[PDB]
Amino acid sequence: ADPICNKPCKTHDDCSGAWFCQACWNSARTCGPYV
Amino acid sequence: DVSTSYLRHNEINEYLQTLSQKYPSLVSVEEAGTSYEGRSIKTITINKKPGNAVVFLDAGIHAREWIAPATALYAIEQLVEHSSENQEVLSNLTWVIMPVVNPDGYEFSHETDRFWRKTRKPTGKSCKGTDGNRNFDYHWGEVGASTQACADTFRGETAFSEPETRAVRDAVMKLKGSCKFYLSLHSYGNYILYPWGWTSKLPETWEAIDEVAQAGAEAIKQSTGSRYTVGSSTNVLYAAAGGSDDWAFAVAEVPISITMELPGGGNGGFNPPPSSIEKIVNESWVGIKAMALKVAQMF
Ligand SMILES: [Zn+2]
Repeated sequence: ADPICNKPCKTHDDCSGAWFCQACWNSARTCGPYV
Repeated sequence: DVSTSYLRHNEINEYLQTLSQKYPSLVSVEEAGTSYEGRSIKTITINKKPGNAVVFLDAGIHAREWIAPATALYAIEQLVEHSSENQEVLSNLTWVIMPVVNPDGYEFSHETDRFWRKTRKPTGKSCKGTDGNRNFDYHWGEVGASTQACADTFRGETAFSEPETRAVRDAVMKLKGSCKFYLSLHSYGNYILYPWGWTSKLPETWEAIDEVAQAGAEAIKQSTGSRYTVGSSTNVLYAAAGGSDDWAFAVAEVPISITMELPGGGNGGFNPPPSSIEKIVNESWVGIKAMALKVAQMF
């Protein structure tokens, strides 16, 4: 239900407006939830 | 037995008390604190021997990460109900395991909101909950922690504002000097992480913690083949200042402090189906036992 999930990212700002996958995982380089 | 379904917090406590009744010479079940809503936060001490190195394991600081308490319960079951198969980690090692750190959120996740993360203590109107893994008093409130009460990573009103994190603090502090391995179970991501969470710079003794983390990842790779990425939490996952592993390493002076991200499943990552519990906890315990064995072999 969150289109920003698994979106490629370099910083957390690339995951803005996600509400679930707000975190940019460093190793995965994709937007994911806080774990 | 404990890997067939996701246990509620009350069921988790009755299981611990049953083990206390059944194995009194091996285990001791003690209350480390009381949650905000009044739930008993319990620990089980396994193989208490004077002069032993102590491994402190907690899980479920974040509500939706159901596989972390499940793995902790599976570790308890293997060590207590199958102690004859785990003598290598039951000779000079004493285990203190806290299967659920945040029972209020965990019960809330079961009943109301499956993907709740924080605690349930009100934050001063309009929003409830504090990120427990941003509530520890070492570089508290810094990068990776939010000052907004409604954020997933809310640092809290003050450091150690949550009784749940104070229970972890007091239990680890009571083991200061004897506690050589702090392990915090999380989900998900297949990671074995260590300080620091407030900077990308590595600690002076990062190699020692890295070697322990490598042993866990290597054992899982040999057993099931699954990959675990090893490194500092900031460099591998993200900045998470105020975490429990940083506090235990620096304030409690636990030499080996590790945060473990267990395998994900389901449509949300945090929610593997109950049928997948047994495989995940079995694989996770292989890594966890290997790290503990590596810790025991240091002496
Ligand atoms: Zn977590």
